[PDB]
Amino acid sequence: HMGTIEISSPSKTHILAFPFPEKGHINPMLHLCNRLASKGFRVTLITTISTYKDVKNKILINLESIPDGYFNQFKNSVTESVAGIIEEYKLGHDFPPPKVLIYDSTMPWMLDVAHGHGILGASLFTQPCCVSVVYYHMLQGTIDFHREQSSSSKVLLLPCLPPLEDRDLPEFDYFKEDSGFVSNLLLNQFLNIDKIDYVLFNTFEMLESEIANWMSNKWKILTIGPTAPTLFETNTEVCMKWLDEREPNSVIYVSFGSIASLTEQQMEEISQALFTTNFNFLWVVREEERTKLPNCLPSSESFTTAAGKLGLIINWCPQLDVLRHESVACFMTHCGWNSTLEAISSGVPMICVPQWVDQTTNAKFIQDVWKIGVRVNNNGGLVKKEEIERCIKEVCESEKGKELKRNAMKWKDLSKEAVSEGGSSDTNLEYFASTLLFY
Ligand SMILES: C[C@]12CC[C@H](O)C[C@H]1CC[C@@H]1[C@@H]2CC[C@]2(C)[C@@H](c3ccc(=O)oc3)C[C@H]3O[C@]132
Ligand SMILES: O=c1ccn([C@@H]2O[C@H](COP(=O)(O)OP(=O)(O)O)[C@@H](O)[C@H]2O)c(=O)[nH]1
Repeated sequence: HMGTIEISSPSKTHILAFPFPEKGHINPMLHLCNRLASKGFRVTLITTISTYKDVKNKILINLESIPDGYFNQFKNSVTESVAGIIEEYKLGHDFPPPKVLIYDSTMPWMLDVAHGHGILGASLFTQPCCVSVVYYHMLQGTIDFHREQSSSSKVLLLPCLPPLEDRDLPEFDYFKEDSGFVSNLLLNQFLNIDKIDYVLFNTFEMLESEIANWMSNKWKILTIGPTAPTLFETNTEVCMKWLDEREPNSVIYVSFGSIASLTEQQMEEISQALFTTNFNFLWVVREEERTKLPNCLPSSESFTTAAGKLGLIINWCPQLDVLRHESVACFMTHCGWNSTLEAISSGVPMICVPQWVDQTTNAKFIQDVWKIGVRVNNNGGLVKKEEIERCIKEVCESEKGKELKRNAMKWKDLSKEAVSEGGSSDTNLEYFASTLLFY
């Protein structure tokens, strides 16, 4: 016998990944890249020059930099730079040519860049299935989503979703004159959905069974989350030492994510609740937000509270390590999807303080569907300290809070099952990996 065998393996398959330059898009892409590199794939991650440093410190993965109302031009710039990176890799020798580009779902034009260069495109959605179908329905323009909520109250019924009140819909009016643009960006994720080679969602099937099945019947979506493990952030040693020295189940973790900015009055209400509650607290107040703290209050600051507890204000923390720490009682969150799913994967019940876009819908599901949190009552009204304290008491000091915690521990076990061998998310990711190898 005489002939040649050709082997298609992860080690000689080159995966390109390109997140939108924002931490709630960068981070789940990174986690996915680590998982794919673990399977042996060659993974090159592309990111803008102004996020290269953060991505560089947080992480084996090859890293490439490109350059950065400025969105309309952002599309034009990264279309060109990523296309060039694809062609240069098509001609090199120290790497396999790219087989697939994993791109952020909010950049659907990258599908044309991939297909126009002869490679496959995988769209990574960074928000849950449930709010994403809301975007799809807004795009279809059949049902009327306009809200002059001063005139009456509406409740919207969509297939395979619970009834949504007005305050449960994605929040766009916060952006005022920019609401149309932000709206457009989320809706346009679905413009070319029938042409995407792989539709990836950072969620797990048991979490969103009804709507995921609905989507699975229209499109061939792959639920592959949580992508985070069951990434080196700044202040890791400082935060872990402080938490290590606290009592079990005693710390309220507070963070509003990477971009939300609260008013000075809102900061004062949160501050007065945290300084008077019967719990320790770790509160992330980003450097550029520190000036909105009450004047009566710099990498970090330590406090003894009016209730005799301890507080730490810090400009950033390793959130996943924080959420998995035994000292943490609950998570006061803006309900960004990464924060929500990270808390689910850690068993931490939540106090929901949503600010805009998908955070309002996420809080609806957190409180009423998954039943692992309580949502505060004001979408732009001030949340007063008395209301915050009410939610702390319900979550951390009530029999209802014990049930919320039991619920979160149940969902934590299911998220671990989903990404373990035989789990739905492990199967879907291996479907991605295996079929990329196909002849
Ligand atoms: C997150 C996102 C909406 C959700 C979805 O994934 C798409 C995201 C796109 C980028 C995001 C956008 C809305 C918030 C922004 C940070 C906004 C901004 C910039 C500077 C500032 O000072 O204030 C606000 C303008 C735009 O850069 C934003
Ligand atoms: O002190 C912090 C605060 C946030 N995060 C991370 O930053 C992401 C926040 O994204 P999310 O979807 O929750 O909200 P966004 O910032 O996009 O509004 C998550 O991966 C968090 O783990 C963090 O590592 N440290």
